Amino acid sequence: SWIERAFYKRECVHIIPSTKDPHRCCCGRLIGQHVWSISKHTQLSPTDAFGTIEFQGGGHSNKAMYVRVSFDTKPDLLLHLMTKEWQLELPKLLISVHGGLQNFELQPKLKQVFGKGLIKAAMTTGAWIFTGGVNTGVIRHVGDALKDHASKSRGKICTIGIAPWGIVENQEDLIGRDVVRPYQTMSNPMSKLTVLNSMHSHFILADNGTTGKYGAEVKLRRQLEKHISLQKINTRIGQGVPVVALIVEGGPNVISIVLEYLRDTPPVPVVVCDGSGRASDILAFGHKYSEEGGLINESLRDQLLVTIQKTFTYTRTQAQHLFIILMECMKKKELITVFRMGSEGHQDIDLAILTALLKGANASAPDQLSLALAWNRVDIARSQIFIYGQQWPVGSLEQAMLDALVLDRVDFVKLLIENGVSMHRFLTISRLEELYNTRHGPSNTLYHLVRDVKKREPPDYRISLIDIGLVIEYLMGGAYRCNYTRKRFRTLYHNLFEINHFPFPFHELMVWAVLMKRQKMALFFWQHGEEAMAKALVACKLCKAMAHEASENDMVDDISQELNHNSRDFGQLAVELLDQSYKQDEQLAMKLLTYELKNWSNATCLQLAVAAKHRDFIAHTCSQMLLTDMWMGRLRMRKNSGLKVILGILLPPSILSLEFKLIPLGRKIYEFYNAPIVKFWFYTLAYIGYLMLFNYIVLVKMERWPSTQEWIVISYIFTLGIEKMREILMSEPGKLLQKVKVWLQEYWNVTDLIAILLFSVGMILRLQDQPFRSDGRVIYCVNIIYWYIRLLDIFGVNKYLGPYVMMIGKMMIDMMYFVIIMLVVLMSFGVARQAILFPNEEPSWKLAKNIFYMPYWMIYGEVFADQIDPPCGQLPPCKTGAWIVPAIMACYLLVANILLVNLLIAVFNNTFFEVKSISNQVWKFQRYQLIMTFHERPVLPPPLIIFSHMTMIFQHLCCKLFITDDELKKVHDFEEQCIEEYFREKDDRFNSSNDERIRVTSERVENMSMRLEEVNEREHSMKASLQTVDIRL
Amino acid sequence: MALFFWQHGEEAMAKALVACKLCKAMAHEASENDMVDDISQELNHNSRD
Repeated sequence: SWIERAFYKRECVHIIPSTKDPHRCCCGRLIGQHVWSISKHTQLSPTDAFGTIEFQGGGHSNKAMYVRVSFDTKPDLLLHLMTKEWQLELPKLLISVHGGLQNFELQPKLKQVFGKGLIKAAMTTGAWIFTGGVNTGVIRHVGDALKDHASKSRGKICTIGIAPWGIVENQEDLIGRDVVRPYQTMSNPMSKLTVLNSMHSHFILADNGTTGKYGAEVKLRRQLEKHISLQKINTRIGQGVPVVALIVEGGPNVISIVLEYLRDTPPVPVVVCDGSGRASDILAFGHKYSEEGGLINESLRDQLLVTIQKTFTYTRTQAQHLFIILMECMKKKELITVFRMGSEGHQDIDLAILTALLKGANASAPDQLSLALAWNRVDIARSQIFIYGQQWPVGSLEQAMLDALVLDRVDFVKLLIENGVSMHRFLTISRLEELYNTRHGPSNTLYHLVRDVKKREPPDYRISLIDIGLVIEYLMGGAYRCNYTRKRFRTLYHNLFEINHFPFPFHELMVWAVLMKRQKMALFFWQHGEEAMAKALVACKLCKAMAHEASENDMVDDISQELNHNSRDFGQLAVELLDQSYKQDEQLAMKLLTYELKNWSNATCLQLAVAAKHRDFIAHTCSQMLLTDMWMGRLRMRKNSGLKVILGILLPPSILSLEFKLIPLGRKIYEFYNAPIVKFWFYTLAYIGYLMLFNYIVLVKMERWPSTQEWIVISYIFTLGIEKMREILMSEPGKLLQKVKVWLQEYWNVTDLIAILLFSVGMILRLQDQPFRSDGRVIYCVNIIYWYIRLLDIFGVNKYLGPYVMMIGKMMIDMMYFVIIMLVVLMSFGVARQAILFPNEEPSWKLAKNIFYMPYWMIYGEVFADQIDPPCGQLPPCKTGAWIVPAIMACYLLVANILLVNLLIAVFNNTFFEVKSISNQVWKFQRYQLIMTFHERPVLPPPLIIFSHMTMIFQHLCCKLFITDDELKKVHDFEEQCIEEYFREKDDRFNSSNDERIRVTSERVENMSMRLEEVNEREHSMKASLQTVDIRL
Repeated sequence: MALFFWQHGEEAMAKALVACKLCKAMAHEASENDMVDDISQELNHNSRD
């Protein structure tokens, strides 16, 4: 309704001047078909021809918006139609194609090059194509080109054509108000009226009142092209949209249109094509034979006049007037860019048209770069924006590098580093403060990440890097304490906002990449800068934490799967870099696996890898022989294990017969029981010593005063009680409730504390006699059940016991579900038996025992044969319908023992296959989890860990390899070989991959047929030319 | 070079079997040594080839 109330129209009400034909009026319509003011007397009224048009026929079905407006309407009102009602964004380029209204045919290779040129130009910048509207001539070649676009490319070209309303066939077919009107793409050859072009998107059909005559659209199109060029482009750097005028052939008028474009403020560059003929070919011949612009000699002025008088069929004074207009155009020779078929004329339409916009704008290089970044057309800008030996005005590539990061310009960053914009000098503190708050590019939920950490600690919140340091440490967690939250930068933030320069810029740039989820750029930030194994492990780990936040914020479930892609990238990549490092220098690769990442909060990378929970990295071989270095400790030893260690523990002089890798002999014993193998077995024998005592004290009598047997059992529970609580109070965080939380994720730790306190509950009841001693002995017999099962943990270490311990764990969840269905069937026959065998029963709790009594162990192979069918009758009376209870037994034991228990056999059998595939690897993952914690375990025995408490307190009251920088320097040197060695073999296996070899061959053999099609035709003409002069000779 | 020398000369069935046996002997011999296990892998690879 807004279109009818804002746009106007005009209709022919007039005095009917016959002129030539009595029916044909001044407007050309029929004399009875009626219903500027000079001779047409036209009246203004609201429109009734606008909406959508459904194009019926002509191959592909497409819909084009349309409107009929007056030719005298303001271009700002038409501009607001496109941007608001038609939902069209402001274009980054305007292309205005002009040419002959007559139909013509060009060369086939010319039409293919010009066709694929205009499509590809309209995709990369998203330009607007301005045509003549109707399906005639050059516009017909445009709609044939977008016919090829609709057959092979995803895009939708904004191809807004402007035609007179009076010339289109079937005007009554196109009458409506926001109504879809079908259109016929058939054109009658007898009718002089022509249909619209089939491949168009919008129409600005302009009515001057007349029908069948042109000129109703040129002034309105010109003013709208001027009005769009006054609009500033979104780069906001001091420039409008660029406008280019593409010319194919054309007639007498297109030379004047060229003149209006060149003699305009601001000037509009023009691009002309060769081979079509007529006015484009006289422009090309004039341009090549021009010398110094308007300085044209006398032989070539006459040659221009005779070709005008021949091709355009004009007189002598008409050719001379046209040559004056050409001379006025050629004074501004620099704006014309001539495309020539073949030769050195850029071999492409789009290299001609776009660099015509560079020198046609003639702006400052900062202004020019913002256009190139707006198109993401980096191929041309490599040769244009910074061309070879081109000067550049200072102080803008740093702001343009900021624009490159926010708009995902991974390719333009490579050109800024091609100049060498110092990525550290760029990255001041306030530069990075600015980079985080900007909401350009894609969606990134760091506004939500800062939102939910202020709950635990404005729409344009000035997000500090102090705030970033906080947002990191939640998602990274642990003892990672970010270098932002150092007191150095906290003091250097409020008092200050090259000492504001970050020392290792790509490190924090990876952070700012992966928080913003631009993986394409994350990979680049990783590529450059060192500590790359660190950077990858940090990358995948954080990514999984972001996938956790996708679930916690209830973000879109898609977001989880890109981060599942990304952790499988960063994870696999980390294994690839490690594996390559193991293929060069195995020992120095281990040196890379040990050094503390002081930049990354003083933390070992292998510590970060278990925190990454990434199975495959630890599972790689170089990680495992690094773990056996810890496990074996300071002990040479060999393949033999177990036995020899027990020899050192039991027999004291065996240490002198154990190979190591009187103060040195004191140092031998000093760290012999600091070996984590030795602390393993010697904890094991002390724990078997616990069970061996604790079976005794429950099986034999227990008098009132506890014996020496029980005192040692109580001492062992106290020592493992208070040494576990040393581990909690020194377990990473400072918050006391948080250290309780840290100890709580360890599942075996939780059940241990339960049994320590449960035995201590029965300890007090046991000091007193009955009725307290009565349950004091019983509850100990429940504790003995636990410590038998706790010994399963000690089994876990072994190569072959490692699978079994956790495998029964995953089969326990499958065990749970079987218990419900077995319970139902059990309870089913359970009450069916007691409702019939004993019909007369008082309400007692002993009844519920009898439900679960006989059928439960009857599933395990004992049918209670005495009670299958109790002989009665001939004996107390047979309970009525006891001829049913043996029958229920049959259905019970058949459906349960032969179906249900047999079900728990197959669901066990094949899930065993997936879980055995992980149990090799997850065992190796759990290795570092326990090996390091034996080194952090009590030094002496647990009973002498009371002596250990003593030593600890004495030292207290009285009071990674630690490598240096130049050692570390060649450690990083070892890394940038290996990062080049990954990215050599990735495009190696991309080239040698069999499919790719097929891929390249088809494109190469594509070009074979094309230029051999040349060679046969050119040897055809060479053959005929040879024979022609052979007769002459 | 062992493949090259095995190519020439006679008694090649014999030399192939003896080559497999010496590679297995070095496989358990470096299982006793346990200095580089990548060559127990690739001496098992030499024996299997």
